[PDB]
Amino acid sequence: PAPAWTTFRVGLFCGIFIVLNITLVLAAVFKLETDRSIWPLIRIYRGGFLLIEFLFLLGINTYGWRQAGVNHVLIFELNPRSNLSHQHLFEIAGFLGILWCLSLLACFFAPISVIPTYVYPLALYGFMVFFLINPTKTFYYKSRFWLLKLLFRVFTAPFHKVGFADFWLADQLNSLSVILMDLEYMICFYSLELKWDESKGLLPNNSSGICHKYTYGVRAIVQCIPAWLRFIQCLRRYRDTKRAFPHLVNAGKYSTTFFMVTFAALYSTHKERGHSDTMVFFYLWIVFYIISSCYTLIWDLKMDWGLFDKNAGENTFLREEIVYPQKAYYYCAIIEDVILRFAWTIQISITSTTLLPHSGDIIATVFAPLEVFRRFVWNFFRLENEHLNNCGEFRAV
Amino acid sequence: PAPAWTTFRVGLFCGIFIVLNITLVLAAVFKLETDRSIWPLIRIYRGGFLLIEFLFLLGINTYGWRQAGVNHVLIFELNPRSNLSHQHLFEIAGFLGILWCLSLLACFFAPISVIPTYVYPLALYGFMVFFLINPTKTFYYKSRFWLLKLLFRVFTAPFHKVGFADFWLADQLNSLSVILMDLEYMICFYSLELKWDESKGLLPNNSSGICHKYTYGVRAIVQCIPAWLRFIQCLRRYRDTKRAFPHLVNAGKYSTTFFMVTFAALYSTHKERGHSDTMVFFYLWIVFYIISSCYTLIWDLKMDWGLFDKNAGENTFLREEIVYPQKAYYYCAIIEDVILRFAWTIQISITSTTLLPHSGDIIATVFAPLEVFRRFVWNFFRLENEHLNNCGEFRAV
Ligand SMILES: CCCCCCCCCCCCCCCCCC(=O)OC[C@H](COP(=O)(O)OCCN)OC(=O)CCCCCCCCCCCCC
Ligand SMILES: CCCCCCCCCCCCCCCCCC(=O)OC[C@H](COP(=O)(O)OCCN)OC(=O)CCCCCCCCCCCCC
Ligand SMILES: CC(C)CCC[C@@H](C)[C@H]1CC[C@H]2[C@@H]3CC=C4C[C@@H](O)CC[C@]4(C)[C@H]3CC[C@]12C
Ligand SMILES: CC(C)CCC[C@@H](C)[C@H]1CC[C@H]2[C@@H]3CC=C4C[C@@H](O)CC[C@]4(C)[C@H]3CC[C@]12C
Repeated sequence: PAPAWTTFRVGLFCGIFIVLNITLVLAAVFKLETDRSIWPLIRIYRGGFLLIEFLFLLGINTYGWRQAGVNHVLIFELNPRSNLSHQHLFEIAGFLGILWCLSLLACFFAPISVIPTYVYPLALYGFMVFFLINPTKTFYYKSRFWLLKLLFRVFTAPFHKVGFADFWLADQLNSLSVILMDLEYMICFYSLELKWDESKGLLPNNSSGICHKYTYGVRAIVQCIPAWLRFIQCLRRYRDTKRAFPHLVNAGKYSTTFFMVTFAALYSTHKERGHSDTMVFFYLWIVFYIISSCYTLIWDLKMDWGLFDKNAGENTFLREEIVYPQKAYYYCAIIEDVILRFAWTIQISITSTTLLPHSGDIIATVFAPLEVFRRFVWNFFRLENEHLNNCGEFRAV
Repeated sequence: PAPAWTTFRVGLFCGIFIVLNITLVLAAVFKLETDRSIWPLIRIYRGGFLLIEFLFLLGINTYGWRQAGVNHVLIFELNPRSNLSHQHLFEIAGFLGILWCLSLLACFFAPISVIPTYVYPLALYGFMVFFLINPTKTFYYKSRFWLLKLLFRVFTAPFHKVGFADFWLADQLNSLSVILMDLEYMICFYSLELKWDESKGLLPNNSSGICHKYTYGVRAIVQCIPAWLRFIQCLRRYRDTKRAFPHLVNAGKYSTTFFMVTFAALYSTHKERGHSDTMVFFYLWIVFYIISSCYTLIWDLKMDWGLFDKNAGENTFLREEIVYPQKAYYYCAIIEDVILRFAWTIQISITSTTLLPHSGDIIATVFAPLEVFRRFVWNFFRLENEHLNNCGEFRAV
């Protein structure tokens, strides 16, 4: 257990965060002009929010692995004597949340001299970078170095051998692609959409512009960076092991992401010019996003977790040896993993008709956190099945 | 050590309290009308503030006794297996501070329907009562019962035998008499000064009234309730032990409080009628408040702590066996205890000439909080000397 002050700091930051969030809500309800546009701020802060909300759930994941004898430290190939318990993750998440809440509160009131308001969204992320690559031996220097080595080995060519940490982080990126998109948005917005002379330009000067729409495919390209990484890693694992089934079908699972993304982007772009087969590119997209979903869903239950097993009839469609205490848990997860993997059926269908303007954005940002929550649920069973089945073949018996 | 969640709650409440205090400061600077009077609110909330600030320091006192082998549990005659560590006191103080900050913030903004603003100052204290006498077995039921038994044995006649807990609490009340006065103020103000029909009467309807001045001696009487208790307890100890010196001189030390209080009150009251010898009742008061101070100061060093000892020349005017690690500490305390026991020399002298209106109140409430700090310093050495000298004769060898 963390000796005496890590728990105290966890509580301190958790206590500051709640009241800062309530102050944020109240200031948003009351002291907003409701005259100029408001969407750029949401699109810029959505990334930081669902990153802090990713760390806060990874903490609970660590706790859940520890309290069930999973032995995750041996799986990840981590140093046995030194490793981060859940309290350190809670504390880092709380500190980043305090910084994020402060930087967002500083744009609503904007209590400051002539210096503009568009500095806080930048500076915040600057800190989030200058805290990660800090060369000094302070603020978890033993952790960020391993994190950066892993992130470099993942974000690169298949030149490196694939281990469980590489695959795990590359897959976590796959269900986290809103930060990448919602960082390219900030870059492209500060590039050619913000007039620096206006000291309030962070909120646009009217109640649109070419910043978000799929125009030159840059957004469509960045939509699947992680899919590319996982595809290439599966190809490399096959090249090095020559067993076709698992890794080839895995790469097939990710190719559907390429297909769905390109079809959706092409349909959305041809809608503008009013081309002929806008009914076709709308249909075919829906086809791929269907099969892709199925191609993923089965793989989450058959190969990832391994629940629908032939034997273990007493456990009623579970494994023969389960770890977590209460069986009912699994069942709910299944239902949840069936719902939240679909995800995109309700929001395209909510947008059947033009109910209101900025129809797309509001559903898009209410589903991102549920997407990152599905990944928080996925780990509990991926790591568990890895513990007592070696379904990945990383470990050599 | 508190197992896992008491430290977390200490941190949670400490984290909420800081930001609530900053919000209080900002709302006081910005959203106050600066048109009607503001003093009743300060006089009503001063008591809760310097009570929470008393508990928060008693926590550190407990920690300091524990970290020096004082064995305070045997001194107070407490149950050895069950007793409150410093974390529980920190947590109670933090919870009360959150409640107080919320109740004060609810009067500045007053965000509410037609219900008036003068309810929050009442309800707060109501809770502080309905949390202390709670008959259920919840929220430290083992502590408040002993506290109430002790408070009943102290607040009564000399019919009860005097033990160390009785003397200690009765003496702590002596340097805490601002809560009593600043509760009688609330009572006398809600009695005949607040027009209930006005839904903003908590702040008076103008930019005075007979509520604070010494008029019928009620304030002057309540000024020394604790002095009466300590005087009577010393008399009882003498009656039961027949040793004249310590307890008789002790009672002499408290009689000077009666004298100083009555002289000050009589002078302040005769100033109004413009009687003849207003120069005399101003002089004589100053005399008593002088000797009283000395009568206390020596007793804080000679008999209470026991520093100016004949032997122990190497320790340079300290005891022969000291407990606390660093000697220098003692010296500062002495100087501090020489300054803060005087206290009333700067404040009357700051009021030589009419520098500004509400001159008396501002110094009165800026020194209330240091007076309670002098008592936080006094304990560190009173209990220590009790440990290895038995200077009180409670313990029977
Ligand atoms: C505009 C938006 C852009 C924002 C840019 C900022 C980028 C990141 C912001 C802050 C970075 C987060 C802080 C770094 C997290 C450290 C967590 C950590 O150390 O996890 C490792 C942990 C065990 O590793 P140990 O530290 O014990 O290793 C000691 C033995 N070698 O092992 C674990 O239990 C696994 C946990 C790994 C956590 C992975 C966190 C990665 C999140 C970033 C990826 C997505 C960003 C695009
Ligand atoms: C308008 C203003 C009016 C406000 C009215 C409200 C009045 C009080 C408000 C809240 C009361 C505070 C909560 C009660 C404090 C409990 C502290 C406590 O329990 O201290 C006792 C502690 C050891 O006792 P144990 O609980 O371990 O006993 C178990 C073994 N029998 O022993 C210790 O270490 C000594 C600590 C004793 C603390 C004394 C606190 C008393 C403060 C109140 C006196 C002044 C009020 C006028
Ligand atoms: C229905 C939707 C909202 C969610 C349903 C599934 C969620 C709530 C369930 C599924 C998996 C569950 C986790 C499964 C395993 C553990 C470890 C156990 O030792 C403590 C509970 C804990 C930490 C559970 C927390 C709640 C949990 C996440
Ligand atoms: C000069 C004024 C403001 C104050 C000077 C005296 C104060 C600061 C000194 C006097 C007595 C000191 C305490 C004496 C004993 C202890 C216990 C020790 O194990 C830790 C430090 C601690 C807890 C000290 C805290 C600081 C202290 C209160």
